[PDB]
Amino acid sequence: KRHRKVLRDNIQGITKPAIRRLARRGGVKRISGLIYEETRGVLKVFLENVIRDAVTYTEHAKRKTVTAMDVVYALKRQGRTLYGFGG
Amino acid sequence: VLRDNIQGITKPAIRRLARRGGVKRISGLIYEETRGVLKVFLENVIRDAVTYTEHAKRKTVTAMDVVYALKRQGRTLYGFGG
Amino acid sequence: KTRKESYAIYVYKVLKQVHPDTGISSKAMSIMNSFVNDVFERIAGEASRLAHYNKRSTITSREIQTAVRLLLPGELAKHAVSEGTKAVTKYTSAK
Amino acid sequence: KTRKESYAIYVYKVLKQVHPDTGISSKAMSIMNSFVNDVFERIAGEASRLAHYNKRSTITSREIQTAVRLLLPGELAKHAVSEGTKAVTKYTSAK
Amino acid sequence: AKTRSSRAGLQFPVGRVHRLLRKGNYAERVGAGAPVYLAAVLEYLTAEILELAGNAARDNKKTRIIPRHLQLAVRNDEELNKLLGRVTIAQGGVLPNIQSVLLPKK
Amino acid sequence: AKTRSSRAGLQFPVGRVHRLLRKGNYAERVGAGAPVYLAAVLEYLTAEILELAGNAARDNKKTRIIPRHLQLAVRNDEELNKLLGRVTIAQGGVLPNIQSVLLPKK
Amino acid sequence: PHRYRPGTVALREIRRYQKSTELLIRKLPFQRLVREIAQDFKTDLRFQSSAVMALQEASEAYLVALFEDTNLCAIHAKRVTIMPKDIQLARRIRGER
Amino acid sequence: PHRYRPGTVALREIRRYQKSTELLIRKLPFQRLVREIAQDFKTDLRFQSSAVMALQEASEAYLVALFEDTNLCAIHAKRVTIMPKDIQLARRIRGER
DNA sequence: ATCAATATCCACCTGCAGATACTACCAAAAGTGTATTTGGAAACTGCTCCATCAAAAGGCATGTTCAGCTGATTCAGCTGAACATGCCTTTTGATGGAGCAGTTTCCAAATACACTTTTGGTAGTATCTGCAGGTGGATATTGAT
DNA sequence: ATCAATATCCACCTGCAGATACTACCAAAAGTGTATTTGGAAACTGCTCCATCAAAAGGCATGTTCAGCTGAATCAGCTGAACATGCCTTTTGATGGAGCAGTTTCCAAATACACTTTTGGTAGTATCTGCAGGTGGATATTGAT
Ligand SMILES: [Mn+2]
Ligand SMILES: [Mn+2]
Ligand SMILES: [Mn+2]
Ligand SMILES: [Mn+2]
Ligand SMILES: [Mn+2]
Ligand SMILES: [Mn+2]
Ligand SMILES: [Mn+2]
Ligand SMILES: [Mn+2]
Ligand SMILES: [Mn+2]
Ligand SMILES: [Mn+2]
Ligand SMILES: [Mn+2]
Repeated sequence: KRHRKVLRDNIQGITKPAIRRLARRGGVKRISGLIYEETRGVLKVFLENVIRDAVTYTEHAKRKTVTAMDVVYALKRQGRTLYGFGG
Repeated sequence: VLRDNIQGITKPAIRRLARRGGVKRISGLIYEETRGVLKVFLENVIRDAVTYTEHAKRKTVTAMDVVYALKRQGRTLYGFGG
Repeated sequence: KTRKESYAIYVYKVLKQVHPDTGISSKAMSIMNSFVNDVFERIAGEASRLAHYNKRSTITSREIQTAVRLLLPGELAKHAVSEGTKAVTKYTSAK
Repeated sequence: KTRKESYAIYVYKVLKQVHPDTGISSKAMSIMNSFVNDVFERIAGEASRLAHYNKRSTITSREIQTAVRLLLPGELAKHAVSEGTKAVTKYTSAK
Repeated sequence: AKTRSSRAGLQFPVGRVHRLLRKGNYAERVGAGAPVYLAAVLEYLTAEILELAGNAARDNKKTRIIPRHLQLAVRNDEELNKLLGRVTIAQGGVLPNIQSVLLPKK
Repeated sequence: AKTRSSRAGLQFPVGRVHRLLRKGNYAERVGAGAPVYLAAVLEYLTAEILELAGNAARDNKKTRIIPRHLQLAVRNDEELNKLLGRVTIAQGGVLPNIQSVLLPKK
Repeated sequence: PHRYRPGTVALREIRRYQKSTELLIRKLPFQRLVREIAQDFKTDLRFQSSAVMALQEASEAYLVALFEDTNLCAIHAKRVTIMPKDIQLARRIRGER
Repeated sequence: PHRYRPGTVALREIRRYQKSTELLIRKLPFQRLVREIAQDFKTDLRFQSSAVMALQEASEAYLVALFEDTNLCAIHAKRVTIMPKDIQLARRIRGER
């Protein structure tokens, strides 16, 4: 394998309008300027916790590939059970 | 002088509880709201303990019955067995 | 090319009984399958614990029933228990 | 009569290694025994699911280890993993 | 030779459920009446949700049940809602609900 | 005859832990390592809480650990607190904590 | 004649009850209520004494913690007096409502 | 030239988004974020595309639910604008912090 | 400010409820040694689906304008906090007896085990159908006036 | 209240993805039928420990008064919504290949007895001590002037 692009500051790919859209589904009418950075902050903690557990199942199974099942069990562990992905 | 059982959970008793939760000032309507919340807490826990009791074919609710009820309500208690 | 069981055909049968003219999308069927597996695991778990708490090495229809009463709220428990008793009774007399 | 097992004596043993002049009251010990039971069940519980997910018949030290990593927070995991790796070694390298 | 399912008059696979109780490591012994009761509860429950989800699909002039119809079915029913209080249904979205004070005029 | 606790260098009973794993329905089979490993982990955490609960007893001018000291030990430690996040310690009480805005205006 | 200002004793109390661990509901009135609630589920029940102890400990732990969240909601609305809408909010957010 | 008043389009969007079930974050950006984070735990991983989707469905369900709670904290403060102190309070009460 | 009321801190004292030391005991672990079975690593490799890229297709980033929300300020009136104490509920401790828990017994239903039949899953392949997404065009909705 | 912009509604209309339709095969279910073991229900009862209650104890119900907190009202300032505008980044459909996962082979490891030694739990009896309360007096905190 020759070269693999460096991943940095992808949290900003979670754009202002995307966050605003999620607020809308959650019933929100007005949004302070600082919500967008807080929300990114919160999303990153959430993802780190689910990914850490999922990656842990992956390594345990001795795979290089994170499966939907790995994610579904991670979710179940944290009391955020998800239906519709084999789990 | 008769009196409802839930009312035996008195104002100064509710006042102490709030106090341990660090509360300075208390509206008069909180006492009835607290009694309601306690009633719902206890109903859910006892419903389950009792269910455990019946299963075991006993007429006495055991500390364990309650301990197991609490565990499944996501409110695990340490100090009473198991 | 290993076999992967689901509850789909069973779910679909039941769908036909209640709404003869309605179909189910596969994503919706995926969710239903997840639902059946979820509830199974939760009841069996309650049963498992229950038996251990009473020093029993056997899970019987009587442990499943308490688990059902422990797990389901109010009105679904009432009905689940009926449906459960009825099936076991009908099964008991049918051999 | 019927024997009632507890972790009390082994909790007391560990207390003396760590605070040799410090005592423990009953209620305190009772809580500690709950703690040791709680953590056993959570670690054995998760180890159990790990084996099942991976289509395995056996809970080995590898399952306990991953279980520890799923259950304990950061710095608690690390020390626990090492304490337990140390004990498996010490138990292997001994006639 | 009648299936144990028909002996109990069920669509849900008794044999299958019996098997999964063994392979699942729940206790040393599984009684023959346990998978019968379980297959029933499982069937009752899925009929309850499919009945409701069907209605939602009709209330939307659709012929096919999709995840949105399950979501509506579960969240509009007090008891399914609680039973699945900690479950996410992929692609179900949420219930229309706008807080009072967010609405215009008076 | 030398015990497995001694072989492992542990106070906690490898024998008992082994037995509890088979009789607990966690798997069809249990490896020889697993009870050693788990026993060690349990001893470890017992030591960590006791370390801290001892200190809390000393701070308060006392020699016997009571539940108050275990409580103070745990909720003052970021990590033990998280692990015991959904646990109540009977006779624990709470941390001394008052919201600043409640304090008298100096 | 002597008179402490409003809240002065309140603070004095917060401090006292946070130092200590005793149950703050009287046992017998608590016990009766436990029995009354249980009587709806099964008749002629008796109760292990520690069974009631357990329930008391758990209930008080629960109420003290909800008073903490309640108090936070009060302070979010820039008040210092807790009110039913604060308990309501805390429970709704905890997923109990 | 025509102008809707501040708040009007917003309610139109609430109704619009509460009616639909599609994912609201762009797929690719979300996937890169998952890989950047996963990479920091363990190099040289791969993802089943349905893994990434499962994470996206769970994350968006989590944030929408959090925004609802956040919405309730703002209204309790007698505002209609959600702020970071609202998200913080909702997360504290839920016991995430 | 100083001053008086009253809470709070600390040092010391001591009875006793609950910790601890010791012996006897046994059933039940726990461990040792011998005979057997198997779960799963390893070593090979079919073959799905992951990373990757190129072109197509549509949402994001940005700045300007100002509507109306938030936070600051003031204030009056309503509400809970503080207040002493003897009535009456709860706490304590003493005593019959309900039922939990110990033991024994015996059989309905459990496991095991061997051949028999049935079936749910998939695989190759084929035609059918519910609705997404497009369209225009008759019915709201909003905000200026 | 009326008018004009622009969002919204809905019922009707072709492409088509995904749904439903068979045909065959089949490996693993699932069943059937003895042979063999046992979990725990049943029934009897010993002895804790629970409900009851008497006398002893100590917290709460009570009505008054007013400090300060809440909620109402006003308002200047500026933050955030709407919208136009310019164009980058995602979405989508097509393709060699990495690693998942399917099949087979075999031994290190686990189970399974059986038989031997030990230990942890209980219980009797005795002994022991850390510290909850108690007292006394100094000092700090709070509130009145
Ligand atoms: Mn990185
Ligand atoms: Mn094998
Ligand atoms: Mn520009
Ligand atoms: Mn005034
Ligand atoms: Mn009797
Ligand atoms: Mn078939
Ligand atoms: Mn359409
Ligand atoms: Mn037997
Ligand atoms: Mn390869
Ligand atoms: Mn010994
Ligand atoms: Mn003292």
